[PDB]
Amino acid sequence: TSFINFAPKNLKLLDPKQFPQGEILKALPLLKNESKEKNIFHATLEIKENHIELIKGKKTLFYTYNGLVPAPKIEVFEGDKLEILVKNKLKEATTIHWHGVPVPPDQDGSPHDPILAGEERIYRFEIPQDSAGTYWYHPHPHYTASKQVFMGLAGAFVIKAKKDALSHLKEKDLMISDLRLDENAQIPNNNLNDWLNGREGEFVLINGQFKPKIKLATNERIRIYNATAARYLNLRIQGAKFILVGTDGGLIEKTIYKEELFLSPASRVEVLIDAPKDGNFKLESAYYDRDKMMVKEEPNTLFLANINLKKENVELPKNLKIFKPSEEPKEFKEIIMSEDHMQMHGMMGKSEGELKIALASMFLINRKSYDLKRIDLSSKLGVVEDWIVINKSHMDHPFHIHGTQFELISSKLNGKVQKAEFRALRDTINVRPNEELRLRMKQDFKGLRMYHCHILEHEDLGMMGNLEVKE
Ligand SMILES: [Cu+2]
Ligand SMILES: [Cu+2]
Ligand SMILES: [Cu+2]
Ligand SMILES: [Cu+2]
Repeated sequence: TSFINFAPKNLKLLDPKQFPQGEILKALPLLKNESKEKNIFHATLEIKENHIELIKGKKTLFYTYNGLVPAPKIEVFEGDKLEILVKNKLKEATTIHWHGVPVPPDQDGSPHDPILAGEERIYRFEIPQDSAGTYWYHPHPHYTASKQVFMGLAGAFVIKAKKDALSHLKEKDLMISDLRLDENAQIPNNNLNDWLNGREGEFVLINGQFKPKIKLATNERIRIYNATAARYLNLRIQGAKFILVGTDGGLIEKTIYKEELFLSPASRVEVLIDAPKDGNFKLESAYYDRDKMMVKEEPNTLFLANINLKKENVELPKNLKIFKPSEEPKEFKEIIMSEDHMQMHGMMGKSEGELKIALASMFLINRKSYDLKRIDLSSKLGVVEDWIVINKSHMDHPFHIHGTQFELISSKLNGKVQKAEFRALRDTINVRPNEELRLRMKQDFKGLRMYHCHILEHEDLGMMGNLEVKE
Protein backbone atom coordinates (compact mmCIF):
# COMPACT_ATOMS: atom_id res chain seq x y z
CA THR A 1 0.00 0.00 0.00
CA SER A 2 3.04 2.25 -0.51
CA PHE A 3 1.20 3.68 -3.56
CA ILE A 4 -1.29 5.35 -1.15
CA ASN A 5 -0.11 8.80 -0.18
CA PHE A 6 -2.25 11.43 1.42
CA ALA A 7 -1.84 15.12 0.69
CA PRO A 8 -0.95 17.39 3.66
CA LYS A 9 -3.94 18.01 5.95
CA ASN A 10 -5.91 21.20 5.17
CA LEU A 11 -3.88 21.64 2.00
CA LYS A 12 -4.74 25.03 0.45
CA LEU A 13 -5.49 25.09 -3.26
CA LEU A 14 -4.73 27.66 -5.98
CA ASP A 15 -7.07 30.63 -6.41
CA PRO A 16 -8.75 30.06 -9.80
CA LYS A 17 -8.12 33.75 -10.69
CA GLN A 18 -4.42 32.85 -11.07
CA PHE A 19 -5.12 30.24 -13.78
CA PRO A 20 -4.83 31.49 -17.43
CA GLN A 21 -8.33 31.50 -18.95
CA GLY A 22 -10.57 32.97 -21.65
CA GLU A 23 -8.19 32.05 -24.47
CA ILE A 24 -9.26 30.81 -27.90
CA LEU A 25 -9.42 26.99 -27.85
CA LYS A 26 -6.53 25.46 -29.86
CA ALA A 27 -6.59 22.19 -31.80
CA LEU A 28 -4.58 19.32 -30.16
CA PRO A 29 -1.04 18.97 -31.57
CA LEU A 30 -0.73 15.79 -33.72
CA LEU A 31 1.86 13.07 -33.06
CA LYS A 32 3.97 13.26 -36.22
CA ASN A 33 4.11 10.25 -38.54
CA GLU A 34 7.80 9.41 -39.04
CA SER A 35 6.95 7.17 -41.97
CA LYS A 36 6.31 8.28 -45.54
CA GLU A 37 4.94 4.88 -46.73
CA LYS A 38 1.26 4.52 -47.53
CA ASN A 39 -0.89 3.28 -44.68
CA ILE A 40 2.09 3.10 -42.31
CA PHE A 41 2.12 5.09 -39.08
CA HIS A 42 5.44 5.18 -37.16
CA ALA A 43 6.16 7.42 -34.17
CA THR A 44 7.85 7.88 -30.81
CA LEU A 45 6.26 8.73 -27.43
CA GLU A 46 8.60 9.76 -24.61
CA ILE A 47 7.05 9.75 -21.16
CA LYS A 48 8.84 12.32 -19.05
CA GLU A 49 8.71 14.95 -16.33
CA ASN A 50 8.55 18.55 -17.40
CA HIS A 51 8.22 21.92 -15.67
CA ILE A 52 5.67 24.22 -17.11
CA GLU A 53 5.21 27.91 -16.44
CA LEU A 54 1.47 27.77 -16.16
CA ILE A 55 0.93 30.03 -13.19
CA LYS A 56 3.03 33.25 -13.15
CA GLY A 57 6.12 33.06 -10.98
CA LYS A 58 5.93 29.30 -10.67
CA LYS A 59 7.08 26.22 -12.56
CA THR A 60 4.57 23.36 -12.33
CA LEU A 61 5.83 19.79 -12.50
CA PHE A 62 3.80 17.58 -14.91
CA TYR A 63 4.24 14.07 -16.29
CA THR A 64 3.97 14.44 -20.07
CA TYR A 65 3.93 12.58 -23.38
CA ASN A 66 6.67 14.16 -25.64
CA GLY A 67 6.89 17.15 -23.25
CA LEU A 68 3.48 18.44 -24.35
CA VAL A 69 0.37 19.46 -22.35
CA PRO A 70 -2.05 18.73 -23.86
CA ALA A 71 -0.56 15.46 -25.20
CA PRO A 72 -0.12 14.76 -28.97
CA LYS A 73 -3.13 13.24 -30.64
CA ILE A 74 -2.72 10.00 -32.58
CA GLU A 75 -4.80 9.92 -35.76
CA VAL A 76 -4.78 6.88 -38.08
CA PHE A 77 -7.02 5.11 -40.60
CA GLU A 78 -8.64 1.70 -40.75
CA GLY A 79 -6.15 -0.65 -42.45
CA ASP A 80 -3.08 1.32 -41.27
CA LYS A 81 -0.17 -0.51 -39.68
CA LEU A 82 1.18 1.15 -36.52
CA GLU A 83 4.47 1.03 -34.78
CA ILE A 84 5.14 3.29 -31.83
CA LEU A 85 8.35 3.34 -29.85
CA VAL A 86 7.64 4.23 -26.24
CA LYS A 87 10.46 5.42 -23.95
CA ASN A 88 9.81 5.62 -20.24
CA LYS A 89 11.86 8.47 -18.81
CA LEU A 90 10.02 8.52 -15.47
CA LYS A 91 11.55 7.23 -12.24
CA GLU A 92 8.76 4.63 -11.98
CA ALA A 93 7.25 1.92 -14.25
CA THR A 94 4.47 2.84 -16.72
CA THR A 95 2.47 1.45 -19.62
CA ILE A 96 0.40 2.87 -22.43
CA HIS A 97 -3.07 1.49 -22.84
CA TRP A 98 -4.81 2.24 -26.19
CA HIS A 99 -8.14 2.62 -24.45
CA GLY A 100 -10.87 0.87 -26.43
CA VAL A 101 -8.69 0.14 -29.46
CA PRO A 102 -8.93 -3.48 -30.64
CA VAL A 103 -5.29 -4.65 -30.30
CA PRO A 104 -3.71 -7.93 -29.09
CA PRO A 105 -3.11 -8.09 -25.35
CA ASP A 106 0.70 -8.06 -25.69
CA GLN A 107 0.45 -4.70 -27.50
CA ASP A 108 -1.88 -3.17 -25.00
CA GLY A 109 -0.04 -1.94 -21.93
CA SER A 110 -1.61 -3.81 -19.03
CA PRO A 111 0.15 -4.08 -15.59
CA HIS A 112 1.42 -7.50 -16.68
CA ASP A 113 3.70 -5.90 -19.25
CA PRO A 114 5.17 -2.86 -17.56
CA ILE A 115 7.83 -0.58 -18.97
CA LEU A 116 10.43 -0.08 -16.22
CA ALA A 117 12.02 3.32 -15.45
CA GLY A 118 14.66 4.12 -18.07
CA GLU A 119 13.51 1.43 -20.53
CA GLU A 120 11.57 1.31 -23.78
CA ARG A 121 9.06 -0.82 -25.65
CA ILE A 122 7.76 -0.92 -29.22
CA TYR A 123 3.98 -1.33 -29.69
CA ARG A 124 2.97 -2.69 -33.10
CA PHE A 125 -0.52 -3.40 -34.36
CA GLU A 126 -2.81 -3.18 -37.35
CA ILE A 127 -5.86 -0.94 -37.40
CA PRO A 128 -8.73 -3.31 -38.22
CA GLN A 129 -11.57 -2.66 -40.67
CA ASP A 130 -14.67 -1.25 -39.01
CA SER A 131 -12.64 0.11 -36.00
CA ALA A 132 -13.29 3.82 -36.72
CA GLY A 133 -14.07 5.56 -33.45
CA THR A 134 -12.88 7.92 -30.78
CA TYR A 135 -10.36 6.55 -28.29
CA TRP A 136 -7.67 7.78 -25.95
CA TYR A 137 -4.34 6.61 -24.52
CA HIS A 138 -3.19 6.73 -20.88
CA PRO A 139 -1.16 4.78 -18.33
CA HIS A 140 -2.28 1.44 -16.90
CA PRO A 141 0.54 0.37 -14.58
CA HIS A 142 -0.12 -1.62 -11.41
CA TYR A 143 -1.15 0.69 -8.50
CA THR A 144 -0.05 4.02 -9.97
CA ALA A 145 -2.46 4.62 -12.86
CA SER A 146 -4.38 7.28 -10.95
CA LYS A 147 -1.27 9.33 -10.06
CA GLN A 148 0.22 9.14 -13.55
CA VAL A 149 -3.07 10.42 -15.03
CA PHE A 150 -3.52 13.11 -12.44
CA MET A 151 0.07 14.26 -13.24
CA GLY A 152 -0.87 14.87 -16.89
CA LEU A 153 -0.72 11.63 -18.88
CA ALA A 154 -3.73 11.28 -21.20
CA GLY A 155 -3.90 11.77 -24.98
CA ALA A 156 -6.40 11.52 -27.84
CA PHE A 157 -6.42 8.60 -30.30
CA VAL A 158 -8.74 8.65 -33.33
CA ILE A 159 -9.37 5.92 -35.90
CA LYS A 160 -10.94 7.23 -39.12
CA ALA A 161 -12.63 5.34 -41.91
CA LYS A 162 -11.31 6.10 -45.42
CA LYS A 163 -14.90 7.20 -46.08
CA ASP A 164 -18.01 7.26 -43.96
CA ALA A 165 -21.25 9.22 -43.78
CA LEU A 166 -19.53 12.15 -42.00
CA SER A 167 -15.96 11.97 -43.31
CA HIS A 168 -16.31 15.10 -45.44
CA LEU A 169 -17.02 17.21 -42.35
CA LYS A 170 -14.44 19.33 -40.57
CA GLU A 171 -13.59 17.81 -37.18
CA LYS A 172 -13.03 19.34 -33.76
CA ASP A 173 -11.74 17.77 -30.55
CA LEU A 174 -13.00 18.73 -27.11
CA MET A 175 -10.72 16.65 -24.91
CA ILE A 176 -11.87 17.17 -21.31
CA SER A 177 -9.37 16.58 -18.46
CA ASP A 178 -9.11 17.97 -14.93
CA LEU A 179 -6.21 19.28 -12.85
CA ARG A 180 -5.69 20.13 -9.19
CA LEU A 181 -3.15 22.82 -8.22
CA ASP A 182 -2.11 23.68 -4.69
CA GLU A 183 -1.36 27.19 -3.48
CA ASN A 184 2.18 26.93 -4.95
CA ALA A 185 0.94 25.72 -8.35
CA GLN A 186 2.01 22.09 -7.84
CA ILE A 187 -0.08 18.98 -8.43
CA PRO A 188 -0.66 17.45 -5.01
CA ASN A 189 -1.29 13.87 -3.90
CA ASN A 190 -4.76 12.42 -3.38
CA ASN A 191 -6.54 13.02 -0.08
CA LEU A 192 -8.74 10.39 1.58
CA ASN A 193 -11.85 11.62 -0.24
CA ASP A 194 -10.13 11.26 -3.65
CA TRP A 195 -9.26 7.66 -2.85
CA LEU A 196 -12.86 6.96 -1.69
CA ASN A 197 -14.57 8.80 -4.55
CA GLY A 198 -12.07 9.07 -7.40
CA ARG A 199 -10.08 12.29 -7.71
CA GLU A 200 -11.72 15.29 -9.35
CA GLY A 201 -9.23 18.09 -10.14
CA GLU A 202 -10.86 21.43 -9.52
CA PHE A 203 -9.76 22.92 -12.85
CA VAL A 204 -11.70 21.25 -15.63
CA LEU A 205 -9.87 21.77 -18.91
CA ILE A 206 -10.64 21.38 -22.60
CA ASN A 207 -7.48 20.52 -24.61
CA GLY A 208 -5.49 21.69 -21.52
CA GLN A 209 -7.18 25.12 -21.39
CA PHE A 210 -9.27 26.61 -18.60
CA LYS A 211 -12.58 28.30 -19.43
CA PRO A 212 -11.66 28.73 -23.10
CA LYS A 213 -13.44 30.50 -25.96
CA ILE A 214 -14.42 27.87 -28.52
CA LYS A 215 -15.31 28.64 -32.14
CA LEU A 216 -17.64 25.99 -33.51
CA ALA A 217 -20.07 25.53 -36.34
CA THR A 218 -23.13 23.31 -36.77
CA ASN A 219 -21.57 21.42 -39.71
CA GLU A 220 -18.61 20.13 -37.68
CA ARG A 221 -18.01 16.60 -36.48
CA ILE A 222 -17.08 17.15 -32.80
CA ARG A 223 -15.32 14.48 -30.76
CA ILE A 224 -15.82 14.87 -27.03
CA TYR A 225 -13.58 12.93 -24.63
CA ASN A 226 -14.26 12.44 -20.96
CA ALA A 227 -10.51 11.94 -20.16
CA THR A 228 -10.88 12.48 -16.40
CA ALA A 229 -10.13 10.01 -13.59
CA ALA A 230 -13.55 10.23 -11.97
CA ARG A 231 -15.63 13.18 -13.16
CA TYR A 232 -19.16 12.63 -14.35
CA LEU A 233 -20.37 15.09 -16.96
CA ASN A 234 -23.88 15.92 -17.96
CA LEU A 235 -23.16 18.28 -20.80
CA ARG A 236 -25.52 20.94 -22.07
CA ILE A 237 -25.55 24.02 -24.19
CA GLN A 238 -28.70 25.99 -23.23
CA GLY A 239 -30.48 27.12 -26.42
CA ALA A 240 -28.88 24.32 -28.41
CA LYS A 241 -28.98 20.53 -28.64
CA PHE A 242 -26.47 17.77 -29.27
CA ILE A 243 -26.94 15.59 -32.31
CA LEU A 244 -25.34 12.35 -31.17
CA VAL A 245 -23.78 10.51 -34.14
CA GLY A 246 -21.14 8.26 -32.53
CA THR A 247 -19.88 6.60 -29.32
CA ASP A 248 -16.55 4.93 -28.33
CA GLY A 249 -16.58 2.35 -31.15
CA GLY A 250 -17.81 4.75 -33.84
CA LEU A 251 -20.98 5.90 -35.58
CA ILE A 252 -24.45 4.82 -34.41
CA GLU A 253 -27.27 3.87 -36.79
CA LYS A 254 -29.16 7.17 -36.86
CA THR A 255 -28.92 10.68 -35.36
CA ILE A 256 -30.09 10.82 -31.74
CA TYR A 257 -31.08 14.26 -30.52
CA LYS A 258 -30.13 15.12 -26.91
CA GLU A 259 -30.59 18.25 -24.80
CA GLU A 260 -28.20 16.80 -22.19
CA LEU A 261 -25.36 14.41 -22.78
CA PHE A 262 -24.30 12.13 -19.95
CA LEU A 263 -20.61 11.22 -20.28
CA SER A 264 -19.13 9.25 -17.44
CA PRO A 265 -15.35 8.91 -16.86
CA ALA A 266 -13.42 7.56 -19.87
CA SER A 267 -16.39 7.77 -22.33
CA ARG A 268 -16.23 9.48 -25.75
CA VAL A 269 -18.84 10.57 -28.31
CA GLU A 270 -19.12 12.21 -31.71
CA VAL A 271 -21.71 14.93 -31.96
CA LEU A 272 -22.96 17.78 -34.05
CA ILE A 273 -24.46 20.89 -32.41
CA ASP A 274 -27.84 22.11 -33.47
CA ALA A 275 -29.12 25.60 -32.85
CA PRO A 276 -31.54 27.68 -34.98
CA LYS A 277 -29.16 30.61 -35.70
CA ASP A 278 -25.67 32.08 -35.08
CA GLY A 279 -25.01 32.81 -31.41
CA ASN A 280 -22.94 32.86 -28.26
CA PHE A 281 -23.58 29.91 -25.97
CA LYS A 282 -22.09 28.29 -22.84
CA LEU A 283 -20.91 24.76 -22.47
CA GLU A 284 -21.92 23.57 -19.01
CA SER A 285 -22.19 20.33 -17.02
CA ALA A 286 -25.22 19.78 -14.77
CA TYR A 287 -24.50 18.33 -11.35
CA TYR A 288 -24.87 14.54 -11.24
CA ASP A 289 -25.33 12.96 -7.81
CA ARG A 290 -23.18 9.83 -7.79
CA ASP A 291 -23.36 9.25 -4.03
CA LYS A 292 -19.83 10.30 -3.12
CA MET A 293 -18.95 9.53 0.48
CA MET A 294 -17.74 11.89 3.25
CA VAL A 295 -18.64 14.85 1.00
CA LYS A 296 -21.60 17.20 1.12
CA GLU A 297 -21.46 19.14 -2.14
CA GLU A 298 -23.11 22.15 -3.65
CA PRO A 299 -25.31 20.73 -6.54
CA ASN A 300 -23.83 23.39 -8.75
CA THR A 301 -23.64 23.57 -12.50
CA LEU A 302 -20.14 23.59 -13.78
CA PHE A 303 -19.36 26.18 -16.45
CA LEU A 304 -16.81 24.79 -18.93
CA ALA A 305 -16.46 27.21 -21.87
CA ASN A 306 -17.92 29.93 -24.08
CA ILE A 307 -19.02 28.77 -27.51
CA ASN A 308 -19.35 31.09 -30.46
CA LEU A 309 -21.52 29.05 -32.78
CA LYS A 310 -21.84 29.61 -36.54
CA LYS A 311 -25.04 28.22 -38.00
CA GLU A 312 -24.39 26.24 -41.22
CA ASN A 313 -26.85 23.71 -42.51
CA VAL A 314 -25.47 20.30 -43.27
CA GLU A 315 -26.87 17.32 -45.13
CA LEU A 316 -27.21 14.28 -42.91
CA PRO A 317 -28.06 10.91 -44.36
CA LYS A 318 -31.05 8.77 -43.32
CA ASN A 319 -28.63 6.15 -41.92
CA LEU A 320 -25.20 7.09 -40.48
CA LYS A 321 -23.97 3.49 -40.39
CA ILE A 322 -25.60 0.15 -41.25
CA PHE A 323 -25.11 -2.14 -38.20
CA LYS A 324 -24.68 -5.89 -38.53
CA PRO A 325 -27.69 -7.90 -37.32
CA SER A 326 -27.28 -8.62 -33.62
CA GLU A 327 -25.60 -11.99 -33.04
CA GLU A 328 -27.00 -14.58 -30.57
CA PRO A 329 -24.89 -14.97 -27.36
CA LYS A 330 -23.48 -18.47 -26.62
CA GLU A 331 -22.05 -17.96 -23.13
CA PHE A 332 -22.70 -15.66 -20.24
CA LYS A 333 -20.72 -13.86 -17.60
CA GLU A 334 -21.69 -12.12 -14.36
CA ILE A 335 -19.76 -9.17 -12.90
CA ILE A 336 -20.82 -7.97 -9.39
CA MET A 337 -19.35 -4.67 -8.34
CA SER A 338 -19.50 -4.10 -4.56
CA GLU A 339 -17.88 -2.34 -1.60
CA ASP A 340 -16.98 -3.47 1.91
CA HIS A 341 -17.39 -0.73 4.51
CA MET A 342 -16.78 -3.12 7.48
CA GLN A 343 -13.69 -1.01 8.15
CA MET A 344 -13.97 2.77 7.35
CA HIS A 345 -16.85 2.85 9.80
CA GLY A 346 -14.82 3.97 12.79
CA MET A 347 -12.76 6.24 10.51
CA MET A 348 -12.29 8.10 13.82
CA GLY A 349 -9.92 5.62 15.48
CA LYS A 350 -7.70 4.72 12.53
CA SER A 351 -4.03 5.61 12.01
CA GLU A 352 -2.85 6.63 8.51
CA GLY A 353 -1.60 3.06 8.10
CA GLU A 354 -4.95 1.41 8.95
CA LEU A 355 -6.96 3.65 6.60
CA LYS A 356 -4.65 2.41 3.80
CA ILE A 357 -5.47 -1.25 4.59
CA ALA A 358 -9.18 -0.40 4.68
CA LEU A 359 -9.00 1.40 1.33
CA ALA A 360 -7.14 -1.55 -0.29
CA SER A 361 -9.79 -4.19 0.51
CA MET A 362 -12.86 -2.06 0.04
CA PHE A 363 -13.69 -2.01 -3.71
CA LEU A 364 -14.55 -5.48 -5.01
CA ILE A 365 -15.45 -7.41 -8.15
CA ASN A 366 -17.24 -10.73 -7.62
CA ARG A 367 -16.30 -10.43 -3.92
CA LYS A 368 -12.51 -10.24 -4.66
CA SER A 369 -9.73 -7.63 -4.94
CA TYR A 370 -7.41 -7.65 -7.94
CA ASP A 371 -4.61 -10.24 -7.89
CA LEU A 372 -2.09 -9.66 -10.71
CA LYS A 373 -1.55 -13.41 -10.90
CA ARG A 374 -5.11 -14.74 -10.64
CA ILE A 375 -7.22 -15.64 -13.66
CA ASP A 376 -10.76 -14.72 -12.61
CA LEU A 377 -12.69 -15.57 -15.76
CA SER A 378 -12.23 -17.39 -19.00
CA SER A 379 -13.80 -16.83 -22.42
CA LYS A 380 -13.45 -18.47 -25.82
CA LEU A 381 -11.76 -16.77 -28.78
CA GLY A 382 -14.29 -15.10 -31.12
CA VAL A 383 -17.35 -16.35 -29.19
CA VAL A 384 -20.27 -13.95 -28.63
CA GLU A 385 -21.11 -13.50 -24.92
CA ASP A 386 -23.49 -11.53 -22.79
CA TRP A 387 -21.93 -10.02 -19.67
CA ILE A 388 -24.35 -9.21 -16.84
CA VAL A 389 -22.84 -6.30 -14.97
CA ILE A 390 -24.41 -5.49 -11.60
CA ASN A 391 -23.67 -2.69 -9.18
CA LYS A 392 -24.53 -3.73 -5.62
CA SER A 393 -22.83 -0.73 -4.02
CA HIS A 394 -24.28 2.63 -3.04
CA MET A 395 -22.31 4.64 -5.67
CA ASP A 396 -21.94 4.73 -9.50
CA HIS A 397 -18.98 2.86 -11.04
CA PRO A 398 -18.13 3.00 -14.72
CA PHE A 399 -17.30 -0.50 -16.02
CA HIS A 400 -14.53 -0.97 -18.62
CA ILE A 401 -13.35 -4.11 -20.40
CA HIS A 402 -10.10 -4.16 -22.41
CA GLY A 403 -9.79 -5.63 -25.88
CA THR A 404 -13.31 -5.17 -27.26
CA GLN A 405 -16.38 -2.99 -27.91
CA PHE A 406 -19.65 -4.10 -26.35
CA GLU A 407 -23.26 -3.36 -27.17
CA LEU A 408 -25.67 -2.41 -24.39
CA ILE A 409 -28.69 -4.70 -24.79
CA SER A 410 -30.79 -3.76 -21.78
CA SER A 411 -30.65 -2.48 -18.26
CA LYS A 412 -32.60 -2.93 -15.03
CA LEU A 413 -32.96 -0.59 -12.04
CA ASN A 414 -35.37 -0.58 -9.09
CA GLY A 415 -37.21 -3.66 -10.34
CA LYS A 416 -37.88 -2.22 -13.81
CA VAL A 417 -36.33 -3.02 -17.20
CA GLN A 418 -35.40 -0.56 -19.99
CA LYS A 419 -34.29 -1.90 -23.37
CA ALA A 420 -31.37 0.12 -24.87
CA GLU A 421 -32.53 3.40 -26.48
CA PHE A 422 -30.29 2.74 -29.59
CA ARG A 423 -27.66 0.26 -30.67
CA ALA A 424 -24.11 1.55 -29.98
CA LEU A 425 -20.60 0.26 -29.40
CA ARG A 426 -18.92 1.30 -26.18
CA ASP A 427 -15.93 0.08 -24.18
CA THR A 428 -16.90 1.83 -20.95
CA ILE A 429 -20.36 2.19 -19.36
CA ASN A 430 -21.66 3.74 -16.16
CA VAL A 431 -23.41 1.32 -13.78
CA ARG A 432 -25.81 3.05 -11.40
CA PRO A 433 -26.32 1.92 -7.79
CA ASN A 434 -28.40 -1.22 -7.88
CA GLU A 435 -28.48 -1.29 -11.67
CA GLU A 436 -28.03 -4.39 -13.82
CA LEU A 437 -26.72 -4.11 -17.37
CA ARG A 438 -26.64 -6.61 -20.18
CA LEU A 439 -23.61 -6.15 -22.52
CA ARG A 440 -22.99 -8.16 -25.67
CA MET A 441 -19.39 -8.68 -26.87
CA LYS A 442 -16.71 -11.05 -28.20
CA GLN A 443 -12.91 -11.19 -27.86
CA ASP A 444 -10.95 -11.54 -31.09
CA PHE A 445 -7.41 -12.07 -29.75
CA LYS A 446 -6.04 -14.75 -27.40
CA GLY A 447 -4.48 -13.69 -24.09
CA LEU A 448 -5.18 -11.81 -20.86
CA ARG A 449 -7.58 -8.84 -20.60
CA MET A 450 -8.71 -6.76 -17.57
CA TYR A 451 -11.97 -5.47 -16.74
CA HIS A 452 -12.38 -2.93 -13.94
CA CYS A 453 -14.05 0.11 -12.58
CA HIS A 454 -12.69 3.07 -14.50
CA ILE A 455 -12.72 5.44 -11.54
CA LEU A 456 -8.93 5.29 -11.52
CA GLU A 457 -8.51 5.38 -7.77
CA HIS A 458 -10.90 2.36 -7.42
CA GLU A 459 -8.97 0.48 -10.08
CA ASP A 460 -5.67 1.09 -8.26
CA LEU A 461 -7.28 0.02 -4.95
CA GLY A 462 -8.10 -3.36 -6.58
CA MET A 463 -11.51 -3.03 -8.27
CA MET A 464 -10.35 -5.14 -11.18
CA GLY A 465 -10.13 -8.73 -12.45
CA ASN A 466 -8.42 -10.86 -15.16
CA LEU A 467 -10.07 -12.48 -18.22
CA GLU A 468 -8.31 -15.23 -20.12
CA VAL A 469 -9.21 -15.54 -23.75
CA LYS A 470 -8.39 -18.97 -25.26
CA GLU A 471 -8.89 -20.78 -28.59
CU1 LIG B 1 -8.65 3.32 -19.76
CU1 LIG C 1 -8.93 0.05 -21.24
CU1 LIG D 1 -7.79 -0.62 -17.91
CU1 LIG E 1 -15.53 2.42 -8.82
